[PDB]
Amino acid sequence: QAAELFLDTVSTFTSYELMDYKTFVTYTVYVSMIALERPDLREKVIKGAEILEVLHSLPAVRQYLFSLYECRYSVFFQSLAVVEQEMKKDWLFAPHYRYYVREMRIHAYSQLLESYRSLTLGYMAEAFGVGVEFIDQELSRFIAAGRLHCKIDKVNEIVETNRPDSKNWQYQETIKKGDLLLNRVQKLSRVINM
Amino acid sequence: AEVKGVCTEAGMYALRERRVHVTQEDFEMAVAKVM
Amino acid sequence: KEQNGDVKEAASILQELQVETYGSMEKKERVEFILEQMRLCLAVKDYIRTQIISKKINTKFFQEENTEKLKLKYYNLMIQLDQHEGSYLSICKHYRAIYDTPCIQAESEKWQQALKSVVLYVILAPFDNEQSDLVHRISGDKKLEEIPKYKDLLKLFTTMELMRWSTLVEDYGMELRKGSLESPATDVFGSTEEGEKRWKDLKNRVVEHNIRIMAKYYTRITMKRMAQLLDLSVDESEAFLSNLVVNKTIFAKVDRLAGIINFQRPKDPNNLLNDWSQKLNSLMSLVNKTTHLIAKEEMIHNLQ
Amino acid sequence: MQSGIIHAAEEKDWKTAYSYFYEAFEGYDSIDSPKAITSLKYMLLCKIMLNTPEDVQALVSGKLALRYAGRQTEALKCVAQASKNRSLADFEKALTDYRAELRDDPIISTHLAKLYDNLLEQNLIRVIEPFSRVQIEHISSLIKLSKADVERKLSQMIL
Repeated sequence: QAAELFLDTVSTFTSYELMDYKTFVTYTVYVSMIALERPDLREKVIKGAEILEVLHSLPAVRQYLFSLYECRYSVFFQSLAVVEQEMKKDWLFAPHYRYYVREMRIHAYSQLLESYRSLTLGYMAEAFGVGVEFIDQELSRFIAAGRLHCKIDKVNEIVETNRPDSKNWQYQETIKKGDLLLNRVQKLSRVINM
Repeated sequence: AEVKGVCTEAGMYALRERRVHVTQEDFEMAVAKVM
Repeated sequence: KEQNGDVKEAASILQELQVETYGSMEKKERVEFILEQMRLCLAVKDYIRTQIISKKINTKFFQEENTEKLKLKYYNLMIQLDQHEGSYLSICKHYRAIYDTPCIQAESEKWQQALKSVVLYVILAPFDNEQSDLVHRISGDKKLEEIPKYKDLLKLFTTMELMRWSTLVEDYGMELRKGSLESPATDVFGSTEEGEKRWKDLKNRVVEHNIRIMAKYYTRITMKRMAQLLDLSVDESEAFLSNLVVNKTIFAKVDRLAGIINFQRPKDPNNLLNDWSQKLNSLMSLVNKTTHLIAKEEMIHNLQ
Repeated sequence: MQSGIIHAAEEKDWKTAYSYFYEAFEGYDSIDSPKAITSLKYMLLCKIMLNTPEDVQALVSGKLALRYAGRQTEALKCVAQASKNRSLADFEKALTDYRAELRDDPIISTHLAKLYDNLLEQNLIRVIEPFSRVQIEHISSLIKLSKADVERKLSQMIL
């Protein structure tokens, strides 16, 4: 929703009481990267005239966004490190910088893995500039978390992707949200009945 | 009243050029049309 | 002007006339004027003008007696226009209309040739509901009996089974494209550029029929066999199938790596359970029918 | 006409540019100048760039556009046919035929790149449609392009 509102109000921003247009576009670009899919990102951020002009003014966040978009990897990671530092410094993004970095790393891994049935951990590490052991541990952690649609064969390092139907994801989300709401409903029931 | 008409016609020009935001060009054309 | 050449100016002279509006002029002369317009337009090779002019004739007029030469000329011009365009269904319809002419009906050879053209063009027409209905009616035609071979060709193209183009050519080719001095062979496939095009189109129709039959009968097939049955190499066969798939005439997924083609769409749970429920409904209906038969037989064989 | 040029020279919206070109054509319709032919040319270019090439044939066949048949409108007719066929080879053939007409920088040479990109994407879609598993070398042989280039384009389309 932050990205949705920011993209709606990117061309009509006047609330300088809160923050400058440079910072506004920076936040908009960050939220758009972490929220929007590739087509929406292309249509809105990568081609919006105002966003492009303000990103021409900004030397760093423009590089970050475009590296993510056009798959220049490991430069996406230096960009993510610097943006993480400034996110931690910022009061607004501070208690979400870890989550944002984790989500952006997951997005980059998913983007790299989507268009390939298999991809060696060596190739992954070469693309991301990181070491094979580090990328292996990161990828395994994210797969265990369940946010990447692949598995990794370790005896002969190779990452093999798969395509689980969206019905499984929707069922898991339905169970989770229904459990939250059912716990709330049950709490209300105990509060009222007695 | 003419100023309000200028604003309304600027909106109408933004409509004619199918678009979501009224712009300086729309306001210019609205002033020209109203006066 | 035309006798002096300069056909374009004579054409122009004619289409300056809006003969469809003249009220005093008799209907026969109006139709003759329109046909002359169409003839000179065709000579000028202005097919769009010829078509729009043709749209000014009510075919109902070719029914109130004395309309034989008029209708024959009209339908021959329509055949010429549709041939120069590329259609075959309209050519078949116009040839059938000519066949329905008493003048062609007599002079046996005339209706021989007319019915041969009708059959050939209904075969050449790409498959659809209209073409299927037309071939149904043409096969139902009784006078096909006189012509031995064209009835058999219609039977082969209306049968729900394969047919090799090699044997098709061997059995029929010599007496459709040429030959048959005793019974003149039509010009639908004559040795002229347009006849070559029509022959290639007939080959395409044969391949389309084979692909349709394989699609409806096969759950799965290999290209090495599909090409063999289509009398094409693997490359031409798969290109033809790709053209059909892109046009959405026939669905087929081609696994090139395994050299496989499957005509079955991916299984949908809705479709599977719908088929199961339809089977159950048919089963219930059939048990009701069979118990009614039980009752009938018991009535007949129980009292005495 | 100038507004229709500046729009679609700055890219963004093509429907507004098409409307501007239609109004310019109505104005230039032999009433006050002979530039109706070039206005119609730009109009057809906008219509094809809108990923709606079927409309070009009707646009040129319209009663008012019928009297403008020539090497400037038939070229856009061929380009629209190529776009409908999703055949990059046919598009290249049309360009080779009408080179000077379609490439002497009449404010369309800046859009031939976009035409090439989108038509290449459409041709790849068409060639891969009748397949469940095909060789990239086979796709290259069918679309007349290098294996690495088609691989990169296919990866981009997948993403």
